[PDB]
Amino acid sequence: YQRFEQAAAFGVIASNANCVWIPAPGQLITSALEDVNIWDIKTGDLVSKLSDGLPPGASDARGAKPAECTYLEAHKDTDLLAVGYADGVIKVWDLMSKTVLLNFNGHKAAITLLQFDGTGTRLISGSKDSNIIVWDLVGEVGLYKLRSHKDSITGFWCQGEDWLISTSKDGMIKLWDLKTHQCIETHIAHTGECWGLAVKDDLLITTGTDSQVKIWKLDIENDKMGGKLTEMGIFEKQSKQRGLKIEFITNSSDKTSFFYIQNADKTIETFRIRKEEEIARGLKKREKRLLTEEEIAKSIYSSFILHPFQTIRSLYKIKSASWTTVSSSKLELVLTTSSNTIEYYSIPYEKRDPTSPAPLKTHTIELQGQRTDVRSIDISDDNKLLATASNGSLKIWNIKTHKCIRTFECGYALTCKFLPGGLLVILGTRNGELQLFDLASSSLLDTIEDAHDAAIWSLDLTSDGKRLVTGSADKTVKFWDFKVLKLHHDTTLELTDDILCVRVSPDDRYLAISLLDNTVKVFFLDSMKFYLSLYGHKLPVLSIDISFDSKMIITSSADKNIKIWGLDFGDCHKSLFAHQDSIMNVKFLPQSHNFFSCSKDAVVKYWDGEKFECIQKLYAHQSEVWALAVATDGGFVVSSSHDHSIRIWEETSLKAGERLMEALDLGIAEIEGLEAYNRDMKLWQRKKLGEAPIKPQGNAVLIAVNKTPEQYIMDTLLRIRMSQLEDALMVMPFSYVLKFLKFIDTVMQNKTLLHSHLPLICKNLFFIIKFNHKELVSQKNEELKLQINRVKTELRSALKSTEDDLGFNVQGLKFVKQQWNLRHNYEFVDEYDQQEKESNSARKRVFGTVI
Amino acid sequence: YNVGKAEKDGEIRLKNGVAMSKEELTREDKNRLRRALKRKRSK
Amino acid sequence: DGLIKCLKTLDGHNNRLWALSTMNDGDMIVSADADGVFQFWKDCTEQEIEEEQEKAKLQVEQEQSLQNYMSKGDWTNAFLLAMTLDHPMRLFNVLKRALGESRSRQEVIFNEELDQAISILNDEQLILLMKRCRDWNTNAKTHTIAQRTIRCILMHHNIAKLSEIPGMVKIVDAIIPYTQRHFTRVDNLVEQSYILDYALVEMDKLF
Amino acid sequence: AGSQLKNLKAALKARGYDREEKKKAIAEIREEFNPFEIKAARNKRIAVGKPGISKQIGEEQRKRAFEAR
Repeated sequence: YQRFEQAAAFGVIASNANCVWIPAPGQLITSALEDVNIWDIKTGDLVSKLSDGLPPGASDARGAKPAECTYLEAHKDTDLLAVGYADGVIKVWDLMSKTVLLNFNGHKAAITLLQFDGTGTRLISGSKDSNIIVWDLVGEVGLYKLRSHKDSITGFWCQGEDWLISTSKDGMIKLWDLKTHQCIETHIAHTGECWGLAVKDDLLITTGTDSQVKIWKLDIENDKMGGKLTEMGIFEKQSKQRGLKIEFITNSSDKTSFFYIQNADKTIETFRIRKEEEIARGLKKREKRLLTEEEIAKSIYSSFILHPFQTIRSLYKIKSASWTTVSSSKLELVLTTSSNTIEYYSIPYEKRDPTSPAPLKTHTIELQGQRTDVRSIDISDDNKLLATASNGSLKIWNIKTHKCIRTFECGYALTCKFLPGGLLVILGTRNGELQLFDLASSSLLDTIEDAHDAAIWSLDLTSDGKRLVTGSADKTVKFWDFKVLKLHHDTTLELTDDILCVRVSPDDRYLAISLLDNTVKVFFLDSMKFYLSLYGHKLPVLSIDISFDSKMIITSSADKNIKIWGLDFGDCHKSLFAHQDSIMNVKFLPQSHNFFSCSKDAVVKYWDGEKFECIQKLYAHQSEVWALAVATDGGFVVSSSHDHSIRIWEETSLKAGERLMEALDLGIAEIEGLEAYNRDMKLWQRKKLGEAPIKPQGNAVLIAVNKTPEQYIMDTLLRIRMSQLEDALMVMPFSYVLKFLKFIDTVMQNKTLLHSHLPLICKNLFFIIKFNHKELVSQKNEELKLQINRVKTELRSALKSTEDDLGFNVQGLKFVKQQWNLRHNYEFVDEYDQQEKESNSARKRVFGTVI
Repeated sequence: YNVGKAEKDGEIRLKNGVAMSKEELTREDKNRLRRALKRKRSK
Repeated sequence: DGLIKCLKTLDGHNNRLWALSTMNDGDMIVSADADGVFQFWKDCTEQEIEEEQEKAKLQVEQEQSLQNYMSKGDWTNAFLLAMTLDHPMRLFNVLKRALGESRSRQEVIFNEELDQAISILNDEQLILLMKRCRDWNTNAKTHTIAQRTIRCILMHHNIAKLSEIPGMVKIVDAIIPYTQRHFTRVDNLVEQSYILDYALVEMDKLF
Repeated sequence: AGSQLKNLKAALKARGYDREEKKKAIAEIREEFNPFEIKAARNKRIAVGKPGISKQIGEEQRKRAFEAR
C-alpha cells in the first residue's frame, strides 16, 4: 500500500512549556509540541525548528501520542540544550549540530524542571512524580535520586555538591544534604500547595496558592536541626491566584537585585529588593514613637526589605517569562503567553522612578499563530490553506513555505470554505453573520449581518461554486447564489430541529444534512425532494461525506463510531467503532473510497471503504483534532487541532550446603589472612623492624557488599531455610565443620551479632557437633580444644545472661500482678463463693470440638 | 493473648508482632502492605 | 435539631424548636432555642483549622527530627520522639540498635541517658510502651528487646505506681506466660549446651 | 517436551479495529494446532495426508451422485 506520513507541522510558536533566552535584543528557544523552535526577537523569522529525526507517522513510529516537550533549559557557554518531555525523558542536544547527545529517561511522569550545575557536566531534574534526580553528563548515569517529596516538584535551587533545596506541590519545602542524600530539614511552607522558589543568597522567597508570599532566611552554616532555614515573614500581592515562577537578578553598575512573581492570570508582579543602606536608614522611621510594642512592630519586615515595582500586565494568560538587564533602566523581559504568542517587554527605571504609568512591549512574535483553536481548516486546489479562528484570525497559509501570507479579522468563526477559482474565502460565524474575503485585496468584500437567526454551523459550496448552502442552529438551512461577487438569498428550508451539518454531493446531486435529532436527511437539490432519512446513530451527529461516485456516504457523530451508508436505498453497510471520544470530522479521498476521520481524542485514522479495515492510525497531535481537509487532487491531507497545531500528511544455581560451604571458605580465608597479618604486625613490632608482610587486600565480594566476613557468613546462614538446614549442615565435610567452629569462635567476640543470633548459632552449632561428634573427639589438637572451651564459655555466658532477665521479669511481673490483686481483688472468705467468683471471672475461650 | 490488629487506624499490626505506623511507612511499603493485605483477603 | 448546608448536624435539644437568630456581624454568634433551652453557637472557621495546621507543622518538624536522630545515632532523644509520635517500628529499631550497641560496649542495661529517659516517662507513655513490649514478646525473635525494656521499667519505676496504673494487669497477665515460655526454651538451650562439655571431656580422655 | 497448551499461549502472545488480521491469525492457529486432521508418517531416511478433507470430498461426491441417481 502507498501509506501516509507527515511532511511538516506548524501553527505553534509557544506551547505548554517554559522558555529560555539566549543573548545576541536576542534570540529565544521555546517549545512547539514535541519539538523545540528557536526565534530571533529582532525580526521573528523561524531560524530553527530542532525536531526529532524520525517523522511522526513513519514505519517505526510507536502506537501512542508523542512526548510533548514540557521543559526547555539551556547551558549557555558550552552550548547545550537540555530539554525534557511529558513521558519523563530528557534529551540533551548540542545546538551547533542539532543532534541528540544524551537520552536520560529515568522518571515515571512528566518533568517540571531542569538545571545545569557546576556549570557543565551535571544536570538536576525534577518531575511530576516527586523524585528529583541528579545526572552526570560525562558518565551518562543517574547519580543520585533524592526521594522524599510527596506530590510534584515545583522548584529547587542547588549549589554544587553540598546543598539542594526543593519545594513541591504539597505544602513542603525540603533541604537536601547531597553528600548523604538524606533530607535534612523539612517545613510546611504554605497550607495548600507551594508553587514558587527563588533565592538570592541571603533571603529565600516562596509562594503558594493565593497572594501569600513568604520570606525565609537560610543560614547554611547552621548546626541546629530546625533552623538551617527559618521563616522571617509574609506579605501580599495583587493577584489572588497561583504565583508560580519567581526569579532574581543582580544588575551590575551599582549592585541591585530584582525578582518577579509571574501569576496564573495575565500579570507579572515585579519587585525591586532594596539595599542594606536603606535598610539601616529606614529602620528608625518605623522605629519612631519612642519597646515591647516597637519590637512587635519591627518583627511584623517583608514590606520593609521588599519594594514593589511596575506590575506588568498582558492581553492573555501568562505561561512563562525570563529577562535580562542593563543600567537598571532596561529590565528587558521576554514572556510566552498561553494563546501562542511571545512578547518582549522592557520596563525602564531611572533608579528612583519607573518613568512610565504602564510598561511597554518592544517586540511581539505572533504572526504564525491563531490565539485560539482552529475550528475550520481548508485548502486550495493545491497551493494555499485556510485557518479559521475565534478571535477573528482567518489566516491564509501556503503549503510550500508554511507561512501565513494573508490574515484578516472575522469573529467567532467556525466554518469556512474557499471559492472554486481560488483567491476568495466564504465564512460563517457563531452569531448570525456570514462574511466574504479574498486574497489580493483587503478583508471584507461584504459581510451579511442577519444571515441566520442563530449560530451557523455548516456551509458547503456546489462543485461549480455559484451556489452555497448554509445550515444553522436556528433550525433552518438557506441557499445563496453568487450575483455579479455578492450573496443572493433566495430560498430557505425550515426544519423542526437544529441542523448542524450540511453537504452536497460532488456532482450537484444530493444534499445531505445532519440534524441534531440523531438523524440525517438526504434531499435532491433539484427538487428539495426528501429522498432519504438515515437514522439510528443514537447521539447528535457530526460531519457527513459523500463519495466521488455519489453512491456511498459516511456519517460521524459523538457516539464514537462512524457509519457507512449506501445512498441508493439508504441501507447501512458498516457501523465501525473507532475513536473512543468523538469523531469531529470525516472526509473521503479524491478518487478512491478510502477516507480519513479525525477525532476529539487527538488521533486521525485512515480507513478503506471496501474491507473497512483501519489502514493507518496516525498519532501526531496532542489534543482535540477539530478539522481536517484533503487535497482536491493528488490526496495529501492537512489536519488542525486544539493544541494550535496544523500538520500535513503526504504519501510515502547452587543450594544450601554448598552456598554455606563456599561462604565459609572465603570467610575463614579472609579471617585467618587478617590474623596472620596481625601476627606479622606483632612480630615486626616486637623484633627488629626491618621487614613485615606487604598487604592483604580485602576480598572483592566482602568489600563489594560492605560486610565483615562474620556478617557475610551470618546472613547466608540466615538465608538458608529451616527445612533444609539439617541437610545443609549434613552435606558439609569435617574440614568445613572445623572452619565453621572457627567462624563461631570469631563471632562470639563481636557480642553485637552474637546476641542478635543466639538461637540460630546454638541450633547450628549443636547440630554440627552432635552430628560430627565421633570425629571431633578423635581430633588431637590443643588449638581446637581451646577453641571449643572458648565457644562454650562465651555461648553459655550469653544464654545465662538472657535467661537471667527472663527470670527476673517473670518474678517481677507476677509480683506486680499479685500486689494489684491483694490491693483490690475481692472479699470472699467462704471457699464456695470464692471459687464461683473466680469461675465467673476467669478467662473463657470457646473451641470447636468433634463428638 | 495473641497479636490481633491495631486499635488505631494509622497503624498496621501484623500477627508477627511488628506494628507499623502509616505515617512512618514509605510509599513502597504502603503499596506492598496493601497488596499483601489483598492476598490475605483473597484467601 | 439545627442542620447546615448538606453536612454538620448540630446536637440540638430534646424537643421542638421555633428559633433561629444567626444575624450578627458577618455570621457571628448564632442563637437557637427549643421550648425553653437556649443555644449560643460561636464563630466562623478561623482558628479551629489554624490549630490543626499548626499541629501539622509541629508534627512534620518533629518527624524530620526523629529521622535525623535515627540516622546520626543518638538513641535517647530518638526514643522519646518515637514515643511522642507513636512510631512503633521505629521504636523497636531504636531500642534494638541501642541494645546491640549496649552489648558491644563493656546496674545499667541501655546507655545511661536512654534508660534515664525511660525512667522519667509518665503513665500513658509507659502503658503504650508496655503494650509495645507485650506484642513484641509474642515472637521468639523480638522478645529480648521486650525483656530488656520490661526490666528497665521494673528497675527504674515504682512498683506500687506500676500496679496502680489503670490497665497494667491486662498487659502483665498477657506477658507472664510468654516470658515463661521463653524461659523454658532458653533453659533447654542451656541444657543442650553441655554437649560441648561432654566433647571436651572426651577430647581430654584422648591421651 | 513442552505442552501444547504452553505453546498455544505462546502462539497467542505471538500473533496478538482491523478484522482480516484476526481472521488470518485464527485460521492459522486453528489449522496449525489441529494435528488430528492431518496424517504424519515417519521418514526412515512429515504431513503425508489430509484424512478428514479427503473423506468429506469423497462422501460429498457420492452424495451428489446418489441424489442424481
